[PDB]
Amino acid sequence: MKLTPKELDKLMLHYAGELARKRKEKGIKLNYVEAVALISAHIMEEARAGKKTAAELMQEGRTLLKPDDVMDGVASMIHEVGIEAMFPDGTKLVTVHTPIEANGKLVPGELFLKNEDITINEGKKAVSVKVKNVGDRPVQIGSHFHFFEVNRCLDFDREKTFGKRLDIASGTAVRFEPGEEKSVELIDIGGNRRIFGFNALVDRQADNESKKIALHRAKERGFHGTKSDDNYVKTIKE
Amino acid sequence: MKLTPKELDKLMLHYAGELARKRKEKGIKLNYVEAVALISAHIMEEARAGKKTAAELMQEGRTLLKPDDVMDGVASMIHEVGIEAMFPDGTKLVTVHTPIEANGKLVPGELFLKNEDITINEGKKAVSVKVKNVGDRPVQIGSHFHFFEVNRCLDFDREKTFGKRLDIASGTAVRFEPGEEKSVELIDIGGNRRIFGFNALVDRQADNESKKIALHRAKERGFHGTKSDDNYVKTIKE
Amino acid sequence: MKKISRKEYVSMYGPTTGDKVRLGDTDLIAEVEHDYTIYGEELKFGGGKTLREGMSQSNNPSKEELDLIITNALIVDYTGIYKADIGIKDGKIAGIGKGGNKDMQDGVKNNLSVGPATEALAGEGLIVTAGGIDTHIHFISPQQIPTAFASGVTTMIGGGTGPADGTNATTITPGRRNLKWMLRAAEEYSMNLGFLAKGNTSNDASLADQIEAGAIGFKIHEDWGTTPSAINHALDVADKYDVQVAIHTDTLNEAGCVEDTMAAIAGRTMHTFHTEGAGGGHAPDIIKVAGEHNILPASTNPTIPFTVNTEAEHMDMLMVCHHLDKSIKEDVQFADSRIRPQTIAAEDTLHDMGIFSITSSDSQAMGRVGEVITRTWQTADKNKKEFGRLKEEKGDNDNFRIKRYLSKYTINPAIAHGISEYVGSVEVGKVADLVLWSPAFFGVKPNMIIKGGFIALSQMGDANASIPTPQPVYYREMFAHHGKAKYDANITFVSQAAYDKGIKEELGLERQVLPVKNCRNITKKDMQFNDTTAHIEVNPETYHVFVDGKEVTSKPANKVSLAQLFSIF
Amino acid sequence: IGKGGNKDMQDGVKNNLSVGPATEALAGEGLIVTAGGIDTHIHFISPQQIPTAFASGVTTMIGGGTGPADGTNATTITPGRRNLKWMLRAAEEYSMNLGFLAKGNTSNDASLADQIEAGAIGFKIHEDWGTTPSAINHALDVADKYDVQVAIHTDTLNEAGCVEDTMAAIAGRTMHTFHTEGAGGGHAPDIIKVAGEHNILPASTNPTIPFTVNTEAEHMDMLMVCHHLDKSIKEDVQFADSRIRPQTIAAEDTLHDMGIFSITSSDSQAMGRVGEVITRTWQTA
Amino acid sequence: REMFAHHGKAKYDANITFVSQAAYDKGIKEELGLERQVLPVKNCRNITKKDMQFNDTTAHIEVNPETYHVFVDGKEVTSKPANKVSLAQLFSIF
Amino acid sequence: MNLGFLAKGNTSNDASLADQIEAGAIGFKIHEDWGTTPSAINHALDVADKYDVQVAIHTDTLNEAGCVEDTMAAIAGRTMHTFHTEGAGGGHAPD
Ligand SMILES: Cc1cc(C)cc(-n2ccnc2SCC(=O)NO)c1
Ligand SMILES: Cc1cc(C)cc(-n2ccnc2SCC(=O)NO)c1
Ligand code: NI
Ligand code: NI
Ligand code: NI
Ligand code: NI
Ligand code: NI
Repeated sequence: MKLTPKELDKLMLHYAGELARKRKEKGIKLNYVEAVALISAHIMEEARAGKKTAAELMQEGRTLLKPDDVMDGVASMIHEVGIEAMFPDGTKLVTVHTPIEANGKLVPGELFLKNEDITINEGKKAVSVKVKNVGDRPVQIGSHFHFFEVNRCLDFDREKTFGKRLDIASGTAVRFEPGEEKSVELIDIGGNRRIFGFNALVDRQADNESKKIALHRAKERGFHGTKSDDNYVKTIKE
Repeated sequence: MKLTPKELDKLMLHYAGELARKRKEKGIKLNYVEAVALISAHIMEEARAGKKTAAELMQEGRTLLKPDDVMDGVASMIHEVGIEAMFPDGTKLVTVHTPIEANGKLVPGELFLKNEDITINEGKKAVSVKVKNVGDRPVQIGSHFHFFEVNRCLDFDREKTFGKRLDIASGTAVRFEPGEEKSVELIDIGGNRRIFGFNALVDRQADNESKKIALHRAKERGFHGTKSDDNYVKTIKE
Repeated sequence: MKKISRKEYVSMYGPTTGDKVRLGDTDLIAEVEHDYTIYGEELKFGGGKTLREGMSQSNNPSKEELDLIITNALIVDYTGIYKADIGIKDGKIAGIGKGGNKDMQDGVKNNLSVGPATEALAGEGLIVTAGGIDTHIHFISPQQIPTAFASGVTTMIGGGTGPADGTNATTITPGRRNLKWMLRAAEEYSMNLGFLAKGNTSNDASLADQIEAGAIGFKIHEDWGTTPSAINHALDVADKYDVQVAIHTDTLNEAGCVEDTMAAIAGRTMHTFHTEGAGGGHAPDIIKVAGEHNILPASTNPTIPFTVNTEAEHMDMLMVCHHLDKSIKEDVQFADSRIRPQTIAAEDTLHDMGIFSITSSDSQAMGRVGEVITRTWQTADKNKKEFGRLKEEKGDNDNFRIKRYLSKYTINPAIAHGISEYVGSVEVGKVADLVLWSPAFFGVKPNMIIKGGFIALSQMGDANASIPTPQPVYYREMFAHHGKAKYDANITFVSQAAYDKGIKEELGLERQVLPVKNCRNITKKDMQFNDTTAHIEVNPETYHVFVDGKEVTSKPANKVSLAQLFSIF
Repeated sequence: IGKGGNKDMQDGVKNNLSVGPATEALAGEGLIVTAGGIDTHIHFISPQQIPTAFASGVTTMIGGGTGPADGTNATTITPGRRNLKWMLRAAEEYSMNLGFLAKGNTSNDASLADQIEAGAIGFKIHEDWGTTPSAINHALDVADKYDVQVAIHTDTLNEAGCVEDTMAAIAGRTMHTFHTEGAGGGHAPDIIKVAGEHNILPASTNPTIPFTVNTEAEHMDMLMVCHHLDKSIKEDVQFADSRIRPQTIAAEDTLHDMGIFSITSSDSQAMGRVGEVITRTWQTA
Repeated sequence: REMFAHHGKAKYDANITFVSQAAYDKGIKEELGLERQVLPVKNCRNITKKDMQFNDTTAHIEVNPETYHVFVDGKEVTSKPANKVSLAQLFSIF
Repeated sequence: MNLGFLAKGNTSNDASLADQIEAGAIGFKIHEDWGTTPSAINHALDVADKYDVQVAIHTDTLNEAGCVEDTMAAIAGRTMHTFHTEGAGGGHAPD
C-alpha cells in the first residue's frame, strides 16, 4: 500500500466520524468531538466521490446537523471546521463556517461585559490633516507608523506630521485607494521620541533641529508635499 | 486481550479493506491502495472462518475485482498481493498472482524499447566442449565460475577448459540432470586472470606453467576427465 | 560472442542506451543517454550469480575498497540521464562507473573495487536521484520532518520556535538563546537542517550576534516590518558574513512600492519567497522582480498547478486568517487586490520558460510539506499537455524539460543557500543522500532513502512475516534513524563565523557541523536550466502580465496526474 | 535461589537471601519463571523485528545485516569494519542483548581477521556470496585462532562439490549448521545427513515445524516467487521438485523428538517468523 | 639555478619521502624527526602487465640457444643500428 | 627530490625481511651479487605479499642454481618488476 503518516491520521479521523454517525442513528445527542468528527468525515467522502467542487462542499457542510441533534452548548463552541481532502485536481482546503445553529442558553466561556466605553490615548490632543493618494496602487497605513515617512506617492503637508502617528485603535489601519482623498487624525509619539528606521529620514532624537534635516532629506528623495526652503545650511553630521 | 503489535497492524489493515468495500458499494472506481487492501482483508476473513485451504484462497483471490471495478492503470501496477493469515493449523503465507485483468491503455512506468539485440562478450571467441554428469545428483553451474574446477562427478576434457568460463548472460546458469550429456560454450576469463578460490586448484596467476600444477592437483583429488602424464616433476612451490 | 534479445536483456538488467521510460502516470518520457557497462560483465547478486568470492568480489581488493555498491542504476540528475553503478565509501559517493574485480574483469578502476567489506544493493529497473532540498520551512511542529522525509526530501532550511504566533507567520528563529534551543533540539531527527535568523532590525550589532550564534542567513518578513532601512542594514551585515537573505515584501505598500524595495536592495543578491504574490508581497506587481539579474525567485506549492478550485480555496483561506467580513467595502477591496487569478495563471508558464527557478513548501503556513516534488511534476505534466514538447529537445523524448524541473528542487536551492559543495546532485565527492524510485511510482512514493551512506527509511511489510513484502506495507524507520548512528548520518549547517568560534563544542552537538559558503557572488545566471532574464510588466488595472511585450497566461486544469490513483486519502 | 526472609524471626535464611529495607517485592505465586530465549538466526532487515521478538519472550538476538538491502535480505552478514561500526552504534537504541556476524566468504586471511578485531562474534558462510571449500577452509583457520563460532548455509546447486566434499573441507572442526533439513537451503537432496556427526551443531528454522497439511504448498509457492520460476519450463520444475521434498520435512519433527536436532531459530523475514520460535517449538512437542 | 622552493624550511613543505604503510602506521616520521611530508605506498600486489598504460602487450617469446635470434609469436624481431641521433650535438657543448 | 628506498631481499630469514619494511623501506631488490637463489626469491615474495610492497630483481647470469624457467617457477605467478630485461646489464645468459 505504501501508506504515509497523513493517510493513517485520516483513516483514524474517518472511523471517529463513523462512530459519531452510529451514535446519531441510535438517538444520542452528539457532543463537541462527535460533531466535529462527523462533519470532517462527510466532507472527505464527498471529495473522494469526485462530483462536487470545494465551494459546494463548503455550503453542504452546514446542513448535516440540526440544532436538536447536539447537546446544549455545542453550537456556540464550534465556530468553523476545516479539513483537507483530495479532489481529482489534488488536495484542497475546505472550511465550513458556523455549521450548527444554537437552541439553548448554555454558553461555555461566556463573557459578561460592562457597558462603558474605553478612552484610548488620554491626554493626547489630535490635529487633522487632508491626505490624497496620487499614485496608481493602493496604500494602507498602520496605527504606530511614523506618518511623516509614509509612501512618497501620498500628498499632504508633511511639515505638520513630524513626530506624529495615527489616533486609532492599536493594531488597526487606514486604507487609501488610488485617487482617494480623506482626512486623518494624528497625535504625538510618546516615550523618549527616538525614531529609528521606517525610511531612514530621521534616525535620531525627534526635535525641531532634526525636523529641518528630515525635511531636506525628504525633498531630495521626492516625497510629495514636502516644503523645505532653498539655500539650506548643512551641519557637521547629516 | 494481550494484543501483540502484529494484531494491531492487522486490525488497521482490516478496516482499510472495509473502507474500500464501502466505497465499492457506493459505485466508486477503486485506486491502487483500495484494491490491495480489499483483497488482503477478504483473504484474512476467509482464513479465520476455517473452511478453506491456502491453495484454494490463492485462486479465490483472483475473482474479487472485475476489470471495470478499478481506475485505469491499477491492474498493470498490481503484480501480486501477499498476506499472512492464521488457519486452524497456524500462520501461512498466501500469495495472489495477477488478481485483476487490464482494460485501458494507461501503463504507469511504461518502458519503450528499441528492437536491436545486445551483443555480449564482444571480441571473445568461443570453443565447444561435451560434458556428461556421471553422478547421481543434479549439478547447476553459474556464468562466471571457473569451469575447470566444477564438481568432480562431471566428466569432460578438463585440459581444454583451463582459464575459461561459460559464454552465457551474466547471472544465468546451465543445469545437468543425472546421466545427462550436452555441449557448452566457453570463453576466456578477462581482467588480470588471477584465479583465487573455487576448489583451490590454482590460487595464482593463470598461465601455461600454472596449468600443469592444476592438472596434477586435479588428478590427485579425483576430478573426472583430467589427464596429466606420469613422472611429474615438482617445483619449489606447489 | 552471443546475441541476446532486447526484451530479456532489459528484464535482467534494466533499460540501456536508446531505451525510453514513462515517469509515473504522466506524459513525460525519459531516454537513456549513455551506459558505462561492458556487455556480458554485468553485476548480479544471488545464488549462482556473479557477486561471489573470486568472481566479481575480489580476493585481492584495492586499498580504496567500497562499503556499498548500487548495481545497474538509472541515474536522473541535472548532469544527465544515464546507466551506471554507484559506489559509496565513508559516507561519500566514491565512484560512478562500472565496478567489479580487476582480477577477472576488464574495465575496473581502483575507486570502484568490490571486496569482502562491500554490501550490495540491487538497482536494476530503478531510478536514483539526489534528495530534495526545501528552503521555505516554518518550524511549527516536529511532525513535519517525517512527512517530508517519506516524500523524498533530505534537507530542510527555515526558521521558528514551535507553534507560537511569530512562527505561524514567519520563518524566523530570533536571537542567540532561541537558536541554542533549536540547535540542541535538532539532534533528534533524520534530516539535514539549517536555521534562519531575524533580519527585521536596524541595529547592526543585533544582526551580527545572531550569525555568530549559528544562523545561516536572515529572513525579512512584513509582519515584523519590512522597511527599506531594515533591508539595507541586513544586506550590509550579510555581505560581511557570507550568508544569504530571504524576503517577504510589504503587501500594504506602506513605506513604498516595489521599485523602492528594489532601490533598497541596490543590486545585491536576494532570494525572494512566493514571488507570484498570493503568499504575500507588493500588491499587485511583486512578480516583476523575477526578471532581474540579482534576484533568485521562488514559488510555493499551493498555487501550482493552477486548477479550477484554486481561486475559491485561496480566497476562503484569506478571509479566515485576516478575519475579514463581506459586508465591509474595504475588506472586499483588500481581498480582490490580493488573490489575482491573472498572476496565478501566469506563474505556471513562467515556470515552463525558466524564469522561476526554485520550488518550495511554505509548510503549515499556506503550503504542504509533503507535496513539493509531486506538485513540481504535476506542473511539468500540465505544461507539456498544454504547450507541447519544448523546442530545446534533442530527439523523441522530454529530457530537457525533465532536467529543468528536477533542478528546481535539487541543485538550485543548494546553490542559493551555499551548500552545493555537499548536497544537491549525484556526483563523486558529495554526501550520499540518495532516493530510490520505481518508475511507476516516480514523483509520489519512493522505495527507500539512503542518508549519509546508510539506509534510513524504506517501505516495509509486517515484522512477523517470512519476507519483507506482505501486507501491510508502509514507511518505517531503518537502522540509520536510531541510536548513535543518526549522529554520524546527519548534518547541521551553520555560518563560517560560528564554525570558526567552535559552536559544535560550545553547545555539545554530536551531529556533523559544516559551514555554508559562496552565498554573495551568485546571480540568476548561476541557476541550472532556469536562468532566463526578461523585462516584466503588470497592468495596474487589469493585472495582466507581459514578458518582453508578449502576454503570458495559462488555462486551469480539472484533473492532474499523480493524485487519486496513488493515495487512499 | 532458595528460601529468603529475615533471620531474626525465621529459621532457614542464608545471608545471600536476606530481605531488607532496600528490597522490592514481586509476587510469583501461581506463575512460572523461565530464562529468556536466545535466537541465533536473525536477519537484521528492519528494527521493528526487535520489539516483536521481545514481546514473545526472546531477550538475546544474534545475526547480521545492514537493513533492507538485497545482501541482508538473503544472508545474515554485516560485512567489514565500517558497517560493523554502523550497526554497533545503532544498537544503543534497543532493549535486547545483541551480537553481530561477519562475512566468511573470502580466501583472504587478513580481511577475515580485521572483521573479528572490529567487533564481530563470528562468521556466516552463505552460498549467495559463494560457499566453496577454499572459503570454508580459510574461515575455519581464522576462527580457530580468534575463538569465535562459524555458521554455514551450504551449496544447494552442488556446483563445486557434494555434501561429503563440504564435510572434507570442514575437516572435523566445530560448525553450526543453519536450517539443516534443507528447505531453507543446502546440498540437494541430502544436507540432513550431517546432523548425525560429532562436530556439527545442527539447527532447524521455524517455518517447517510443525509439519502441517498447508506446509508443502506454501513453501512451493514461496520458492516460485523468490526465484522467479515458471511452470512452463522443464528445468525450473525439476529444480523446484528437488528443493522442497516433503519426505525430509516429515522426518525433521521426529528427529527433533529423538534429540538429533538440538537448536531452534527464526530465519527472520527471510523464510521465517521472528515472533513464533517458542510457540512453534511447543507446538512440535 | 636553484629557486626559492629549494631553500630554508620551504623545501620541507615541497618534498615527499615515501615509506611503507606499516612504517607509516608505527609513526616513523615522529620517531626519526623528519620534517618532509611522509606518505605511504599502496596497491603494489594486485597489478599485472595489463595495468601498464599504452604498453600492455603480452606474447610468446623465444630465443635461439645458438644464434641468439629473438622471435615474437614465430616472427623474427630486429632493428638496424643508427649512425646519427637527434637531440644530441645540436644542443650541448659537451 | 621525492625519494624512496629499497631494502635487501637476498635472505631466507623472514624476520630480517619484515624488520626492514617496518623500518621504512618501500620494497625489496634481489641482486645476484648478494645471491639470487630460488629460496630467497620465494621468501621475499611471501613477505612482500603480506606488507603490500613491490619486488625488483636482477637474475642469476651464471645459471648457477638454475635457468630462467626455474626463476619463473620460484616467482610462481606473483607480481615482479624486472630491471634491464634485455640482459646487457645482467640476467640469465642468453635468454
Ligand atoms: C493567503 C494567506 C494564507 C494564510 C494561511 C495566511 C495569510 N496571512 C495572514 C496574515 N498574514 C498572512 S501572509 C504570511 C504567509 O502566509 N506566509 O509568509 C495569507
Ligand atoms: C524456500 C525459499 C524461501 C525464500 C523466502 C527465499 C529463498 N531463496 C531465494 C533465493 N535464495 C534463497 S535461499 C536463502 C534463504 O532463504 N535463507 O538463507 C528460498
Ligand atoms: Ni511569506
Ligand atoms: Ni512563509
Ligand atoms: Ni540460509
Ligand atoms: Ni537465513
Ligand atoms: Ni642490475
